[PDB]
Amino acid sequence: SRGTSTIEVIKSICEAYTKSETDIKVYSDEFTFVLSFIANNCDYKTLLDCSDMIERVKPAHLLHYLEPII
Amino acid sequence: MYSDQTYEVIKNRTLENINLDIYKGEGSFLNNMVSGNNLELSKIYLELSKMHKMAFIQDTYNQFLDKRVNEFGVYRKLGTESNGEVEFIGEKGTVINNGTIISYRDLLFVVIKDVTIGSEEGDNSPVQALEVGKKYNLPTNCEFKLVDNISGVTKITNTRSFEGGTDIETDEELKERFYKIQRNQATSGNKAHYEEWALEVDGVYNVKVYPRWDGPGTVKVLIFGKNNQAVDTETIERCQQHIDEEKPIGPTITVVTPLPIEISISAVMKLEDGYTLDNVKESFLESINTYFRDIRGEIIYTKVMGILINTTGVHDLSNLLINGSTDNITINEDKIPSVTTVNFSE
Amino acid sequence: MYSDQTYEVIKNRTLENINLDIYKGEGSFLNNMVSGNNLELSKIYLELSKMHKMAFIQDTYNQFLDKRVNEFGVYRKLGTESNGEVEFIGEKGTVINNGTIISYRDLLFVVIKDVTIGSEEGDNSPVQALEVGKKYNLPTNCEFKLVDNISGVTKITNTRSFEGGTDIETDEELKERFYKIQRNQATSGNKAHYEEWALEVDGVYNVKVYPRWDGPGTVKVLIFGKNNQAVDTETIERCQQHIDEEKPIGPTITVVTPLPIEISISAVMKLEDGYTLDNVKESFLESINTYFRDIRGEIIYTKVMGILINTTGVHDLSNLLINGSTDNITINEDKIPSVTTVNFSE
Amino acid sequence: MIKIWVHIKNGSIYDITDIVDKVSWSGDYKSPSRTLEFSIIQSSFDNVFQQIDIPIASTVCFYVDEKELFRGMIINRSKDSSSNEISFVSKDMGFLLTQSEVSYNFKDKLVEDIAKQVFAENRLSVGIIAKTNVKYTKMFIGVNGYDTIMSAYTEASKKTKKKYMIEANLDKFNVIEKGTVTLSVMFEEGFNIINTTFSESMENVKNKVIVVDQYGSKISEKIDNEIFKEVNVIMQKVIQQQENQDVDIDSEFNGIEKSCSLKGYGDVSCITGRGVKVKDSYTKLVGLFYIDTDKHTWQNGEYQIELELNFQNLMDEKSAGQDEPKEESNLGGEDYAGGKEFTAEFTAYCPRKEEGGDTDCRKKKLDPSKKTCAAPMVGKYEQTYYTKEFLNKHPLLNYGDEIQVITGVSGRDGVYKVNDVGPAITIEKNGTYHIDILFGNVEEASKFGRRKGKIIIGGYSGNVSDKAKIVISEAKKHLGKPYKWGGNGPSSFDCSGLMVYCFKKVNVSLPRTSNQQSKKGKKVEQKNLQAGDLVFFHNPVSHVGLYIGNGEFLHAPQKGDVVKISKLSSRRDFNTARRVL
Amino acid sequence: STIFPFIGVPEDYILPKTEELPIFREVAWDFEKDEPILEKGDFKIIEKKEALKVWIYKCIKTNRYEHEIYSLEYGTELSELIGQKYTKGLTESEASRFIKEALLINPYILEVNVKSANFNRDILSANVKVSTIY
Repeated sequence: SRGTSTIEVIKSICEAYTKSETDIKVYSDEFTFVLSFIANNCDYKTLLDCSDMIERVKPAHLLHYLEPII
Repeated sequence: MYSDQTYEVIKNRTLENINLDIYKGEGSFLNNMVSGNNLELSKIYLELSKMHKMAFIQDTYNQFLDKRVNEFGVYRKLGTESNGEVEFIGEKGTVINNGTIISYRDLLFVVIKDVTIGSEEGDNSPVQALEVGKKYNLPTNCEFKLVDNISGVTKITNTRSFEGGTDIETDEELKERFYKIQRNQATSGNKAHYEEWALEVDGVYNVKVYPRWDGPGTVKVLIFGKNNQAVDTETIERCQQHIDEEKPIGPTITVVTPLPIEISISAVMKLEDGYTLDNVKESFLESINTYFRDIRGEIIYTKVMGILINTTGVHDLSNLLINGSTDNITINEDKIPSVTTVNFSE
Repeated sequence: MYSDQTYEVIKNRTLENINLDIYKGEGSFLNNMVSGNNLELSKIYLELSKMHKMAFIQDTYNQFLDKRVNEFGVYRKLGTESNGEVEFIGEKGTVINNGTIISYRDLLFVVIKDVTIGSEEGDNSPVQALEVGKKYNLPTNCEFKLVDNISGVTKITNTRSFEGGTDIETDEELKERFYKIQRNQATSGNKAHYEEWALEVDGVYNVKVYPRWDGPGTVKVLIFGKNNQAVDTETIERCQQHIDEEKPIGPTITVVTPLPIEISISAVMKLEDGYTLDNVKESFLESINTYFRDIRGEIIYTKVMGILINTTGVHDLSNLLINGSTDNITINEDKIPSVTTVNFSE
Repeated sequence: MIKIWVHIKNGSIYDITDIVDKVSWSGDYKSPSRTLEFSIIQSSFDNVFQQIDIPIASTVCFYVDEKELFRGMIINRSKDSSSNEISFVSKDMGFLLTQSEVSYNFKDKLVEDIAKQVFAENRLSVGIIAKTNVKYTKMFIGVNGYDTIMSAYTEASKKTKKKYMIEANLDKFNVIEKGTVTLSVMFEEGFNIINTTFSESMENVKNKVIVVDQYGSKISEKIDNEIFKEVNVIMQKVIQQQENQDVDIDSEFNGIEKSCSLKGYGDVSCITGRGVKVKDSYTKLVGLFYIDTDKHTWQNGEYQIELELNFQNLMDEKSAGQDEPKEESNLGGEDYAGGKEFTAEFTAYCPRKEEGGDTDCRKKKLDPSKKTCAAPMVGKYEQTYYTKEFLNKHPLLNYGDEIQVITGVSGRDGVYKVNDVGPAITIEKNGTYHIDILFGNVEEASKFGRRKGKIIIGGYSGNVSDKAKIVISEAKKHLGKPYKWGGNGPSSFDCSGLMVYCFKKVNVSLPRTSNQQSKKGKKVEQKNLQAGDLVFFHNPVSHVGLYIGNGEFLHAPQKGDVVKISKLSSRRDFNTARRVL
Repeated sequence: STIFPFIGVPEDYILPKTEELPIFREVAWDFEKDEPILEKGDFKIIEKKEALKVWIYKCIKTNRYEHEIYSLEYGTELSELIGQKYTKGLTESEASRFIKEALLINPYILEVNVKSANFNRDILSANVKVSTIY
């Protein structure tokens, strides 16, 4: 998380938590982005911790939604 | 210290520390027992020295370097194969399917699309290198050979040089890239940073950034070439990717280039002897092109008739009109006037 | 697991692992030999512990901190050299060229600009420190000497004190900077970054940032003046202009202030040795300020007595009152508690 | 392997080792430059033997075993028509110091700074300069740089009891003190000595010093008894002191001089300014000498050295002061004693929810890394044979007790804290203790199974030193007494007099003033503070405390206050700490 | 700032560590047909004693002073002996000397001996033993 914050940094954090490939889609008009990943082996507590990490890291004006694919 | 600690020294220290009444020298029972494990300790000291150089990132060899960089998130490049197009010569009607393997020297290449010799689509098929490496960048005029024999094919050769072959990133390159990335600090918010990244790219000498141009979360960037000229398409693309890899999440990005303006001129002038309309027209177009290159801001009418009168062959002129008027023409941003129509009447 | 193995444990284990009938005891051949070996044996475990502690750079300023920091990305300041200006008094018409060397005590200086004595450009020339350090920040009215004698120059004095000279960054400052960078969280446009931006501007003492207060693309910043009080309009304007100048492009930020609630605190309290009423009053002021900033709901009398008793220099207190009562007081909407009066007696 | 290379002005470089006939390398302690002499064969009669020419003032480099020892300029060149030889003489860079001639005015300057300024004025590169905190004041008019530096360092040597020299090594200039480096090689009669000549002389003896004022009138005199014992006669010396100098007499005395002239075999490490060892044949005693002059020669495939040695003292048999490596008796966990040893039986434990009991005495989840265990605790499980005699003979443990467990396994042995609660954990009639070892998984416990071993309980002292108790008790004995500056007595104490008295009561002599007290004993850190330590806070130590542990310490605060106990954290100004017990 | 009192610049006084001679490598040669040997569409490189064989063959085959490109020490003088310009003993001694001196200029070659020498008809036969660092 330290240093430059871009798309790939957030993807790296999300994969470091979810141990899987992550794809992000951005909504400029609605000020929203969604992270999609495969959660066939991901727990709820680790997902909550990842979301809290992202919220600490994410720019304040943006919305963040998670998309666990089962 | 670690280098000083050797079999002889540790053995002497061990023998001095042990307290018996027996004789301690070469060939003694106690000396025989003490030796044998001190040698292994001297061996162990060297690995103990080496472990620190193993651990760090300045000198990590290959796999430990990969692990330590993966900790931060950077990945070693896997390279790219070389891609090119060859020509097939032989019996007409012969069909070669995709997946066929061709070879030049010890290298191996694969055919991507089907080609029929003599077919109306042509006798050229793109070819991709099987492995990665710069050695796969074959030049022009390479005479290939089929790995698996196919009847009706006689000659395989390429008309354009193969390109795209790249090597795996060396340790020094990866370490330098990692240090470069980590040293830099970026706050992706302020507007001046967009101009900064746009200016970092090559071929740019001025940048303008437009906040809130196409609704919320939109940034438009106006890059310029040398002396406020229009940039090439490739420069626009490369700047686009640069700021894209340097931008945060959320704002959509568009980059454009200057768009020319149509300027039509007209005047009634008196010519000198030995000069025709074409000669004065060409000299005036040259001079006005230089002017339009050098002028910032709005156009100047009096400079226009000055550059017109100085044009050789003009004895007098009157009724000089620019775009239907004698007024100064304002030039907006990313706009460069061009001469469209010149109506000169003697 | 190196700390698990110690001298006694390994000595006992080795003496147990020998399956012999020889008696083991004090003043015995086998015992003495095993102890002599095991001392040098455990030295390696001690050195391994030191090696690991050196690897993670926790204490005693091991040389590998430089490499670990370079992994993280911090760098050491080389320092800044002192700049100054001197007046050359002497024969008119002399020329003091660039690079001229002037000396004060052991310190050495260099002239920057070609100055001619008695000319229209003045006799003053910039002077720079030839080495780094604060010792080159000279006070006013210092007499300088020319290392290489130039005819026609008599006096070299500075009309102002030299400035700009600082020593090289000490490893203490390096470690403190590394640790404070690690403690602080800064990211492009995140809430902590907004807190820092609001904290930069003078007149703001406490910051509250509310992402998405009016939907997407909106950030709310709440600033506080001294002692959790309302901020003035000029401070709000300066804070918002600074935020906008450092904010990203697209989000909208609004600055407001709350309505303070006057509270009165009275207590009879015995002070510890060496503490007067002023220090404990100030400490309780800061504590109650942070409580009022972190409180939600109603001011709880018991929490107030807890935050008062834990103040350093407090031994016992009695008849504590908030607004003359011990009852919880509701903090309504758009309202914040605020200390107006503090009454303490021993 | 010796190599010689020559650099010519145009840019050419030659290796002339195959032409050299003879080489000599030498130095002396009374000159700043070393010299090199060599010869080559060049014949004018024979065309075959004509060689290259080496003009004056070209650089010559000397290598031995791939190491550069000399670099200098060519100064003399000579050619004899009868002999087919050309001779060269070369000099070190050190002769550049004596060319400079500057006038200085030094007031209260460090000698190192004087040398640095002299080297900087006439631009020269400095390798390293010996450090000495002695200030000098002198006026130099028309004096060399070499003489200036030597005079300043002689004045420093009057205090440091040392000798200094100037050495130009390659392109660097150094100032070093003589004898700091002692060579590994020793000269013995039966091994590597060709000849020696020992001498003793009395000519330069001085045993009386007379001081005169500026006027020439005598003010004081002194006689040295130790030298006068050796020589019955009195040989006087006269020195003059000016107004602003107070001379020290004891430096001017000079004794009998003893020397040696040695020729033998050695290495290229034996050069002027180093210490060497020579063994006496008759008594088998070893003496230390300082090298004053040296000369190395290579000729006809043989290499010999000649040294002029000055005797310092006899090397003490074994160790003179007997320096022992000061180590603690125990690296960690010191003064563990009283540890009665009991035979034990070890059982494995797995944290399983279905079985229950995963909570400890305080109902907290068990951590395998804690190495906690289940041991019989007082009042949990009592059988019929747990008699008072038996309990006194086999004591039951308490919660949180630290016991040492030896299961016979690497990693499963160590100190175990009694925290886990286990059903049927008792002591057998014979006295075997059931100790349950905690495990983090089923497999480890299944592998461990049930084994027999030994445990130790109730062994601990946790003390520092016997004198510390006397120290602390005496310091408490002086609590509350009125303060007095400069008072050393039971009636009143100042800040430092308290510990002066207190450590004098345990035969520990300390400096009277606390500032000097900071400069005694091993350094102690704030985290390594124990009972009896001394704590220093302000940069001037106006008040020093005696640390008694627990974040408290005893001291005399100041005038108007009385001796009390203060909390260490309340003194934010902590600077250093020392231990003398 | 500080003067450099020696001839040249500090760069000229850095001496590279002296090491053993690098491994001797040379393009392969075909003695029967007098041609270089190509392998997989490129020159074939051999190592150690085979390369020494190529070098020795080439050195023996050339004449000493015939070619301008070579120095005065490269080549052999065995062509002066053809036709019995000297007696048999003088020719034998001179042939031994010529071969030894011609071969010894290579630093990779340590010693050369010419041992057997026999005159049969118009042919002179000899045995040559060469000792190298390998």
